[PDB]
Amino acid sequence: QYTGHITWTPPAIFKSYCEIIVTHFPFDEQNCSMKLGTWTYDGSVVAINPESDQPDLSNFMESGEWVIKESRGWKHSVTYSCCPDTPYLDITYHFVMQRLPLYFIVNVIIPCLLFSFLTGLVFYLPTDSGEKMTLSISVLLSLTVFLLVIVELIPSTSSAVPLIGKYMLFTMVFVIASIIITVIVINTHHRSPSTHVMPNWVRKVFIDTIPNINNAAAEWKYVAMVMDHILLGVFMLVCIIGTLAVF
Amino acid sequence: NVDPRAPLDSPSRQDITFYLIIRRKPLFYIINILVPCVLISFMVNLVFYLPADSGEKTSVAISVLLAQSVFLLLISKRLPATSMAIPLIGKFLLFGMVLVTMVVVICVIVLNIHFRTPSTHVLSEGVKKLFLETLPELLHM
Amino acid sequence: GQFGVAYDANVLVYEGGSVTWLPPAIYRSVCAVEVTYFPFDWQNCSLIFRSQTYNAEEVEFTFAVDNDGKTINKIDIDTEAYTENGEWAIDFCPGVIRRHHGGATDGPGETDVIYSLIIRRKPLFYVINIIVPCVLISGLVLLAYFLPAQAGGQKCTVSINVLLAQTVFLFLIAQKIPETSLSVPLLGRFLIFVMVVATLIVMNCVIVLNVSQRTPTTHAMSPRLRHVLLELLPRLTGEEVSDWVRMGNALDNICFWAALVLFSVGSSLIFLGAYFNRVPDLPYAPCIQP
Amino acid sequence: VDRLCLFVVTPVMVVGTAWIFLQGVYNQPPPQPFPGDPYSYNVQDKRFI
Amino acid sequence: VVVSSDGSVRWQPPGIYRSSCSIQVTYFPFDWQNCTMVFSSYSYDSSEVSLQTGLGPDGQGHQEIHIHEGTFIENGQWEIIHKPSRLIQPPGQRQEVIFYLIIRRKPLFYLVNVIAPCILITLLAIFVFYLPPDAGEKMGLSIFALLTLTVFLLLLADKVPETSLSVPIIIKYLMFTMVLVTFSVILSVVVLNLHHRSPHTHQMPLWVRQIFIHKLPLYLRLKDALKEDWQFVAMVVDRLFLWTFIIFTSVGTLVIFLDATYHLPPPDPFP
Ligand SMILES: *[C@@H]1O[C@H](CO)[C@@H](O[C@@H]2O[C@H](CO)[C@@H](O[C@@H]3O[C@H](CO[C@H]4O[C@H](CO)[C@@H](O)[C@H](O[C@H]5O[C@H](CO)[C@@H](O)[C@H](O)[C@@H]5O)[C@@H]4O)[C@@H](O)[C@H](O[C@H]4O[C@H](CO)[C@@H](O)[C@H](O)[C@@H]4O[C@@H]4O[C@H](CO)[C@@H](O)[C@H](O)[C@H]4NC(C)=O)[C@@H]3O)[C@H](O)[C@H]2NC(C)=O)[C@H](O)[C@H]1NC(C)=O
Ligand SMILES: *[C@@H]1O[C@H](CO)[C@@H](O[C@@H]2O[C@H](CO)[C@@H](O[C@@H]3O[C@H](CO[C@H]4O[C@H](CO[C@H]5O[C@H](CO)[C@@H](O)[C@H](O)[C@@H]5O)[C@@H](O)[C@H](O[C@H]5O[C@H](CO)[C@@H](O)[C@H](O)[C@@H]5O)[C@@H]4O)[C@@H](O)[C@H](O[C@H]4O[C@H](CO)[C@@H](O)[C@H](O)[C@@H]4O)[C@@H]3O)[C@H](O)[C@H]2NC(C)=O)[C@H](O)[C@H]1NC(C)=O
Ligand SMILES: *[C@@H]1O[C@H](CO)[C@@H](O[C@@H]2O[C@H](CO)[C@@H](O[C@@H]3O[C@H](CO[C@H]4O[C@H](CO)[C@@H](O)[C@H](O)[C@@H]4O)[C@@H](O)[C@H](O)[C@@H]3O)[C@H](O)[C@H]2NC(C)=O)[C@H](O)[C@H]1NC(C)=O
Ligand SMILES: *[C@@H]1O[C@H](CO)[C@@H](O[C@@H]2O[C@H](CO)[C@@H](O[C@@H]3O[C@H](CO[C@H]4O[C@H](CO)[C@@H](O)[C@H](O)[C@@H]4O)[C@@H](O)[C@H](O)[C@@H]3O)[C@H](O)[C@H]2NC(C)=O)[C@H](O)[C@H]1NC(C)=O
Ligand SMILES: *[C@@H]1O[C@H](CO)[C@@H](O[C@@H]2O[C@H](CO)[C@@H](O)[C@H](O)[C@H]2NC(C)=O)[C@H](O)[C@H]1NC(C)=O
Ligand SMILES: CC(=O)OCC[N+](C)(C)C
Repeated sequence: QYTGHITWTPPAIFKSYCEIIVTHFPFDEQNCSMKLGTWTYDGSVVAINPESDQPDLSNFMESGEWVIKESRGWKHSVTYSCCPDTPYLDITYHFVMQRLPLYFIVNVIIPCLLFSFLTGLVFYLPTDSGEKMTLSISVLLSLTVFLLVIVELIPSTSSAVPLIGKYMLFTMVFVIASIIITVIVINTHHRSPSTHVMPNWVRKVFIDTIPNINNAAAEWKYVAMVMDHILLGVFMLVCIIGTLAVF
Repeated sequence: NVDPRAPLDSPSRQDITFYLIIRRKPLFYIINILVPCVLISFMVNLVFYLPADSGEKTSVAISVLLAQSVFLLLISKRLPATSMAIPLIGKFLLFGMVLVTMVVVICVIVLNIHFRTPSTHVLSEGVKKLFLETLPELLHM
Repeated sequence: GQFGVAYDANVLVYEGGSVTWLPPAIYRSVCAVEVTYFPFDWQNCSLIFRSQTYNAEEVEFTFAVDNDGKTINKIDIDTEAYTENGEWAIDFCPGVIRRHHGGATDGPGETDVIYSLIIRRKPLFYVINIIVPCVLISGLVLLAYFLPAQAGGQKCTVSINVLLAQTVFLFLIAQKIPETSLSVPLLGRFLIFVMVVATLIVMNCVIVLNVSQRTPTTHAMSPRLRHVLLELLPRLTGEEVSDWVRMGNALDNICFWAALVLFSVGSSLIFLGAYFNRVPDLPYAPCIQP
Repeated sequence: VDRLCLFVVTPVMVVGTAWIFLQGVYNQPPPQPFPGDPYSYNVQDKRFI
Repeated sequence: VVVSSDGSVRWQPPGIYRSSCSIQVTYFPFDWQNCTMVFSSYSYDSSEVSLQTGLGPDGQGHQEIHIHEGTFIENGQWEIIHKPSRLIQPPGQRQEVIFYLIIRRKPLFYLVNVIAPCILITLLAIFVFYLPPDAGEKMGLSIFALLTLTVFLLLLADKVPETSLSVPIIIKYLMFTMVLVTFSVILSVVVLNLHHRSPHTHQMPLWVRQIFIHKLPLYLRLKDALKEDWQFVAMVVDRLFLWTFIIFTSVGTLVIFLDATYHLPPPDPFP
């Protein structure tokens, strides 16, 4: 302009570093910033001032994955070790993005919820089916595949474990425990009574107390069945309790 | 190439086009893809020969279906998503998967029939005359 | 191929003829990775700076001198600029000004500054998300022995499915780790060892199912193996079928104990090397001051 | 029923597989690069002025 | 550039452009996309450079993307239906000329490679309820169907955009089907638990018999002793689930598939 006032509005693509906080992924919010300042001119030589305390979002093409909850630009005057006599000005614009979780809930969380629910269902399946391990190991494999999936979605930074990562590890431990106990129950059902006499405490619990609250082989099967009934309730409730405690 | 309808002062009126009519050397794909896919597909024919007492016929059929699905995944990665035509090996894979699905249905029906009981099913005289006298003789059983 | 700096910042010409240049640069540089102790590995990456044009008799490098007069013979880190990496810690970053002879005709000397970024992996992410899953999967390998040696016993099915899961984990590791063949990661060696053990579990399950399903109408019972499994190992036509079943169960038990001991020893010895793979004690000052 | 379904499906599978793959194998480029143009556009067929 | 003696300058530079286009995720793979190319002078204001849509050769206001149909490289996956242009007046502001490409996805590739396999796997997941418990393959088949559908979901999740403003109708179908197969596994476990019952394990109550022997077999056309009673109940319950799962799956899938097909691109580019 004739007054000498220059307005320059160059376009740029900024691939700025941002510390992605993975703790609450996919319900997480990310504080990402852009530290801009004159490189060679110090604050006593060229002073930069923010046009407005917030970035101009009027032309912002609204993202379909992230909502900008707030944005703000703060001017700073830090002194670097290169240049101790002269502080250098910068304006750090920042954006508090929040993820829209619908895409990740559908494609990640819901299948994992289905598999975690199926983890307890094995204790309703009788041993005579010959398929309890077929169910349990297949659930284990599916959860392993989904753990593989989540590892691709998150930074490998060791700052903190994601809540979905924690949930997946918990579910994996629960699956391993369910498999171990399923194997124990199967071995109990197939337990030969001639070589393995039933101890008094196991009978007193599982035949007398728990259900009220060839025959010897059937008694071992009855114990295993009562274990199955107890374990189903525990696994189903622990699953829902764990899901609620997580969500 | 000269386009007679294009204006003399247009850029599109003239061009020189060099063409490469190239044929794929298929032996690599025959060895690595087609032969394994066909062999695994034809494995589904063993489901009928496997006894119903084995309790593995559905396992075989569904495993063949899974392998065919994996092969279809591979080829769909190697080829563009053009809707102009279905690729030949893709047509083969779809046909094979349809047949394998039909074989799973047949196997389920056969297993259901195998475990039928007079307390739960009625063996009609026509069914007996068909499947015990006539057909096994026709099939040299 | 990006030899030079990313931004051609202005130089500062101070009075007295001192010229200062401090351009920002992003550098991608060759760092040979020693994957042996992954995820507990540390990497000796290095940055080699030299004049592209002038030899050591035309341009000579020296380290900057701190305000206290101490030479900064290391990568400088400014608290107002440095952002910690969440995956790699930095332990040491010494600098050395190297000097060499020129061409074989005793050519003019050459000089370069090499900074040795000794960085260390923060393993916590990989322990939780890889190591613990692989160990839990390897635990299920031993459970197949407790499964019945009779129809409906999914011993082989379980063993092969767990082997497949460990193979999937091997595929995951092969993606995250370079194709370099100078060494095998100890985690990869553990995976291979567990896969071998799982194949031996499959073999043992097949043997147990063979022995258990043997019959006097088709097999003659070996007196040595029968007497062993009946008395010597525990103390260390229906009757014949029961004897076969008991021998199968004894074989299952003894192979379970053997496999458990072997697996535990192997896994401990493999992971023990990674635990001992601390960053070595070195005379250099820490790169990031406390 | 098993053997009947074998005798039905196996020849159908084989015939469909053979039909598809034979229809593939017989595919060849035309003897001339442009259909309807008799010229071969080949080094040996120099079309002297 | 070509400069005429009257000072008319014509410039036809080639461009390779990668514009942002908000993807209509919903009706995949029958979806149609409305992509825009926004051309404007970067610097000069509407008071300095006035943009206009190019006229037709006869001077007609032929506000369309020009396509030389004899030489245009036809895309193998997308069909161009409407291609209008509009001059946008400013709300120091700038004018914009926006070109619109209304492209319809040609769905044959995804029908064959995705939808048909999923339908086949769903059909096999249905027949799970016809497989008798004594075969010992019911958990096998149901779980393998569920896992294969989950694999297809994970694969297709990479095909669809990661944006979460809506869920693709095919993804809704896949999720509904996966829920269906999870219920199929649950009900198969229920049927197996009923089948293996015995008077040493469970004693049949009056209501269970009254329902699953009297009422349901009459509707379903169905017809050691106590073990057989549990097994007959299990078979009737298995057949009950078969028909109900047939109804739920067939109606639900058809409604979802019809909804995808109904939403054809509009006949007018500016509805
Ligand atoms: C690999 O790919 C390349 C391209 O990437 C393929 O090359 C193409 O090959 C085809 C097959 O030959 C070519 O199509 C033919 O082109 C010629 C040349 O026509 C052009 O020049 C003429 C003047 O030189 C001009 O009149 C023509 O205009 C015509 O076409 C345009 C566009 O459609 C129309 O707008 C016009 O109104 C006009 O129709 C054009 O610029 C044509 O002669 C030839 O036309 C014959 O075939 C058509 C269908 O096959 C008929 O509709 C026509 O009526 C005409 O019929 C033919 O007439 C002959 C003369 O009497 C007669 O001998 C013949 O028997 C008869 N055929 C029939 C079937 O009736 C046709 O359009 C195409 O242009 C090439 N593209 C290029 C070079 O870029 C190549 O084939 C591929 N290789 C493979 C697959 O191996
Ligand atoms: C997301 O992440 C971003 C970062 O990525 C984060 O951004 C921070 O946001 C907080 C607020 O939420 C900011 O804090 C504000 O900072 C303002 C600017 O502070 C600078 O400038 C001050 C101006 O000083 C004057 O005088 C000095 C002489 O001292 C002179 O140099 C200057 O010319 C100037 O005229 C200065 O005082 C200030 O120094 C502060 O900080 C240093 C440490 O660096 C400390 O030693 C000092 O004592 C002092 O605290 C700094 O240089 C500031 O104005 C503002 O003040 C508010 O709070 C105070 C109370 O603390 C009130 O009195 C005042 O009225 C204001 O309300 C406040 O401190 C911070 O700077 C941002 N940082 C960055 C890097 O951007 C977001 O918050 C994150 N958000 C979420 C949701 O996660
Ligand atoms: C991290 O990486 C650095 C770069 O690889 C390592 O520094 C190098 O370590 C090697 C270890 O073998 C040293 O090589 C030895 O050097 C001594 C010293 O001789 C030097 O001087 C003579 C004469 O000029 C010259 O011929 C040598 O090459 C050396 O420059 C020799 O006596 C040995 O035979 C052998 O060559 C390198 O010298 C050393 N270089 C530098 C620049 O430090 C470092 O050790 C690695 N650190 C860790 C913790 O892994
Ligand atoms: C493809 O997407 C295009 C945008 O990306 C679609 O174009 C949109 O079409 C709709 C339907 O006509 C328009 O909405 C109308 O806009 C006019 C003009 O609005 C302006 O003027 C009024 C004053 O009359 C003012 O109030 C407004 O603020 C605007 O300045 C209105 O008169 C109508 O009531 C109605 O809102 C969109 O404006 C138009 N957008 C653009 C950018 O052109 C296109 O239709 C899409 N195609 C398909 C097939 O869906
Ligand atoms: C660089 O220039 C300065 C400024 O001229 C020199 O410092 C002295 O400056 C005074 C000006 O009052 C002259 O009279 C002296 O002759 C200059 N020299 C000395 C040695 O005092 C300075 O010498 C010049 N050179 C360097 C290397 O800094
Ligand atoms: C003088 C100069 O170029 O300084 C650059 C470094 N900075 C801007 C962080 C102080």
